[PDB]
Amino acid sequence: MPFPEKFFWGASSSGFQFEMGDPEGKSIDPNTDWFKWVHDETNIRRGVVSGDLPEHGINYWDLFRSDHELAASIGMNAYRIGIEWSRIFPKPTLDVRVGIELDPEGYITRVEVDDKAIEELDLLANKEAVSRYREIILDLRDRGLKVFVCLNHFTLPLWIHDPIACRDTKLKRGPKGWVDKTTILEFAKYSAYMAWSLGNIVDYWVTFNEPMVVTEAGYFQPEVGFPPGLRNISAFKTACLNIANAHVVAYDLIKKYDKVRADDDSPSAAYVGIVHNIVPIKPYSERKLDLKAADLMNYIHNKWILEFIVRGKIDRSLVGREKYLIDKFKDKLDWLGVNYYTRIVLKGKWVPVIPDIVKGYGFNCTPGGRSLDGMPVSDFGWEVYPQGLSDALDIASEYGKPLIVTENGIADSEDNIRPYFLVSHLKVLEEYVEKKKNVYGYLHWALTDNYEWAQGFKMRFGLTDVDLETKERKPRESSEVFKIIASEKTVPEELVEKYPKP
Amino acid sequence: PFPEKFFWGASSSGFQFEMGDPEGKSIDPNTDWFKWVHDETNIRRGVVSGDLPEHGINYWDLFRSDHELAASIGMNAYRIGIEWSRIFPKPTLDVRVGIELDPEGYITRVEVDDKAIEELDLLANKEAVSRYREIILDLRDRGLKVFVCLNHFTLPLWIHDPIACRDTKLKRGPKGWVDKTTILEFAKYSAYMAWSLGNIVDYWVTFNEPMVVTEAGYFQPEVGFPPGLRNISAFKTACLNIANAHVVAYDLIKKYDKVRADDDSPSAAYVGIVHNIVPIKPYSERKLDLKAADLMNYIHNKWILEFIVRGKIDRSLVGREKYLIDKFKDKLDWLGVNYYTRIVLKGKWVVIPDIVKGYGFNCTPGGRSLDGMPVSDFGWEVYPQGLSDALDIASEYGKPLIVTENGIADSEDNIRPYFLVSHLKVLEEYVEKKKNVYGYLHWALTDNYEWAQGFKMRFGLTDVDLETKERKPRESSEVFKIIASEKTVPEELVEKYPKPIF
Ligand SMILES: [Mg+2]
Ligand SMILES: [Mg+2]
Repeated sequence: MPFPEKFFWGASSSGFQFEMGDPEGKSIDPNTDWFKWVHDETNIRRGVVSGDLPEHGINYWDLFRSDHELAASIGMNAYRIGIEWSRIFPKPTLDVRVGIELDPEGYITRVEVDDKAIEELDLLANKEAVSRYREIILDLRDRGLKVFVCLNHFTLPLWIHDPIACRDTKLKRGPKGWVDKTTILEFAKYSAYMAWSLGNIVDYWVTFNEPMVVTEAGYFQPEVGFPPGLRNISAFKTACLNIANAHVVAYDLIKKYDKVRADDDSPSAAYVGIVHNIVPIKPYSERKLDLKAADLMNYIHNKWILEFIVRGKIDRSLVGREKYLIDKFKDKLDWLGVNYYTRIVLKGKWVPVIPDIVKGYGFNCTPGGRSLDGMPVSDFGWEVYPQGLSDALDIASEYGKPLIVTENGIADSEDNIRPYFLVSHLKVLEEYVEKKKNVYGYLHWALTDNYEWAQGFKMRFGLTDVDLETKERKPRESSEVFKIIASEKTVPEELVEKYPKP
Repeated sequence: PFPEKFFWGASSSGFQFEMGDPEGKSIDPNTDWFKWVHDETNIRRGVVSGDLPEHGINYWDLFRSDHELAASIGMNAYRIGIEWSRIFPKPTLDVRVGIELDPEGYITRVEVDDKAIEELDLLANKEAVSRYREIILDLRDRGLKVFVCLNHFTLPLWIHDPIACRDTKLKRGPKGWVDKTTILEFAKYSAYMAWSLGNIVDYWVTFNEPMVVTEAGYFQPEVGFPPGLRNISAFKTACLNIANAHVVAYDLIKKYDKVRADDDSPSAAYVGIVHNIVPIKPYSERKLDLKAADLMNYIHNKWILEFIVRGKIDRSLVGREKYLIDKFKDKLDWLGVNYYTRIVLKGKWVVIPDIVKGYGFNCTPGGRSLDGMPVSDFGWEVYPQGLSDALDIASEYGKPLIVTENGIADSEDNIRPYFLVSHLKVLEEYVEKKKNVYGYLHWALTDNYEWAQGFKMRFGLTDVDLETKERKPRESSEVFKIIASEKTVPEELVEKYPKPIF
């Protein structure tokens, strides 16, 4: 019943949301699509982005040793960080020539990064950024935290994706990001170089964080405020295929250039997974329309990418009307990272059918209010639905890979829901681990407040409050709730009594 | 007796009346006040009541039966508020507009032209516009002269984040009336509403109690208003900006409302302002008490009328400066007078006011004042003679007067009948001797959400049951019916309702 002794307890972070913020300004990375996106005049006036700027952030780039000690002090034994591609290669790697292999239908089944390609990439990489990430990773290991390294977390180098150019011309001029197959080739070089660089201190790799968010938000949901903020159906399907293609070739390249077991316990020297945000879809009724909309949305967001990278089954229509198998894409995943925040309740609409989305549940509730199921609601308007964690893991379990909960958290700047959020969700997780025994860790989002993308700093996810002026960390009560659960390896009934539904 | 076309009616606001729908499809979460009353810190510290506007009386869906109720008791006029946040839930800052700036920094022109209206129409929530159009049309169908208030305290969250302002002491926003851009955006909103509603609306009100917004916002935190700061610098700036916003809105309403909905209206756009006038009684005839009463009367009652009637600007708010802008003179067609009670004060040397307890707004709720008068549930002294004194202060500026608010928090309805009879016989005497008051709007028709106090303060002539939303008229609604329908206070009624012995 208690969580197994080796169960991972930690937090997740990303480069763009954490790193910048130093007082002297020396650590600013202006060379991402997201950096240019949040500084865009038009985006700011329109309310597409918050107007907050990442360069005023919490300064994880220089303060990482303090945050790591904070994480250890509350019983964390694991931690995920993101590497900013734009930091390693501020200037294009397009001139390193590299052998490639193409499937009949056009997919890249192989990017031949050899010794000479590594040498040329070593001459283009920012040695300063590499050594800092090494110092970051080594500080985790020194404090006894197992390191998870994510290679891409939304942001792309500006020479890979200029979102203002893509938006203004509707993808006539670029660089076009994941719409362009060239991005697959460069991401493959970047992945190979990082595995060669850090393979001796990293065993748990992640290629992409929420790749389906990058594509949906970038090309089919402009309301969410992501670059390039278009609604182009063919560009959405192309980016999905390309980013899924990129994972496969990076998976093989990481396996080639990471042959060192940093930890003797690691299941292999290069244990490569993907972080995927799973949303349990709940049909509003058992009517045809509602059931058909739920099935379709579950297929596109939850299942489509996993059929690609685990089964090798490609559906270029994104709606389940086509199946094309590439044997070389089969079983290209070692473990799966499950991000869960809340569910979606949907209706089906006659059009063929299209999701409607019912309000009062899931992602569409009254901020600070109560959902129609009697659950508290975050500052983001998100329903606290702890049972959905079990639903999300059941969907993930279909693909037969070991699971880790890589993100789970709440926007709550005053911390009056987060303790119950931790107690209720970890109760569900504890029973799930004993029952199904295929989940091996819990990574909370996050240790500290950070820059919540298009929402800026006004969404506070941290177990620790951060004063943006002084960069001072002030742990919240929920950090103690986390400490108790992680240290005692169980959810004590005391915590269940003390933190009921607020 | 009152003249034949004397206005008998009531006033209301969007935030205090609209929400309540059980589903509830009408929830407007995008105001500073919505986030303000849902704030757990405010609720925990007693800043706000803990009651939520989503559980209110649902005037948004039930307006037809409330208007029939109003006409049922002899009303011929009704003031409603438009929620800016409902019309423009997303920022309008990218709708570019030419502006003119006085050398002292005041915005003298906001060039809302036809192109600006078209772009604003692309952003407006057409569902909200049509509902307000329905509410106004239903009022006309019952012989109720419509008064439309453009702003009644609440602001869009993209205009004012009161938590960010409070937490950061105005270092992070958006900052509402502290920021001059609010004037520009309010000007665009006023121009759009005149364009869209001008053929059905002739009596316009820019702001309801603007000095209450700034005073309670930036110099009186115990009132419980957002952002709950005390900051005289911000108090001055907000006073100047909201007065600036009235003048430009006045000019743009008259530009885009060229249609006389009623052929006997004074003009196509009769633009007024609703100002709460507090008769200030010095405690004694000493210099200290007289100097403090003069200052208090100047800052609260007179300062903003010096701004928008005479175009005289006082940057200090204490009578130390004098700046004339001819572009600002006579920017007012009529003056709505809100009167609730007086203030008795002393002067203390620091000369600032020292409010004498037992009179006016500072009595023990449900008790007796030191002048022997009944006291509302709010702790407000019932002082009907102050109505004549408040209209005297109003009369100095040479504009037609309408009593736009007058009422009492009295859930048991044991004082309201005397309150009604006594205030209105004072008003009747004033009307025949001064002949410059043309209406009486009671606050309010039904119980509503009384801001920081929630539903505890019941001002309605009609009680409301929040479980079923059922309206239950009080005895005092019959008193109002008799007085309004007979166009005089029958001496029978003065006998029935004398000043109670407690
Ligand atoms: Mg390794
Ligand atoms: Mg008109």
